[PDB]
Amino acid sequence: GPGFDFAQAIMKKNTVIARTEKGEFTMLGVYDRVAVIPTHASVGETIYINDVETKVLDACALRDLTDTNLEITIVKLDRNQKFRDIRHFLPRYEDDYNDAVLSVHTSKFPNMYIPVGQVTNYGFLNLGGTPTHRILMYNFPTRAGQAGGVVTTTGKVIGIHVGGNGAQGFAAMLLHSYFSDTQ
Repeated sequence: GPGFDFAQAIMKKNTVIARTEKGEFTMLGVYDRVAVIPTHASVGETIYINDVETKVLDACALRDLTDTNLEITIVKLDRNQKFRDIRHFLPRYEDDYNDAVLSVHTSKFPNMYIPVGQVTNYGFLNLGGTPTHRILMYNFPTRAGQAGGVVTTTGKVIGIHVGGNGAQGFAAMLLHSYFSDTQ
């Protein structure tokens, strides 16, 4: 179906397996050598990208106007391969959505596709003790190891998975404005 075709294409061309000291994460490549990863991955000065030691040229843990964690870290990678530019698939504002898919790919969870259904946005989530803003919630019982998983709808890349409470899953919202690249 159309949703799954889109999630599969995003997985096909715009993800890598990232590995920090904290373990494996699904990593979404956004454009050029810029990718995102949940902030609790604790990205260092180097990171394994599909098992290749890759220097980190920059790592920026995003925080909003309120100096509040957004749980996305934007990473610039020292590698020759260039990500296809999917910034046009990113929402421009916070929204709700229907029929979302959570797509994960790691060694532990290879090629995982979960139709999580309706997604609702919130301004708030206390994430393992850290206040966090701009969160998408889906009523599905996600599990540790899916962090960084990409959430999509037909034609939109809307968030990356950051955590869960046993019954619900939470994603950090992706906004086009994050990747404005205006110094």
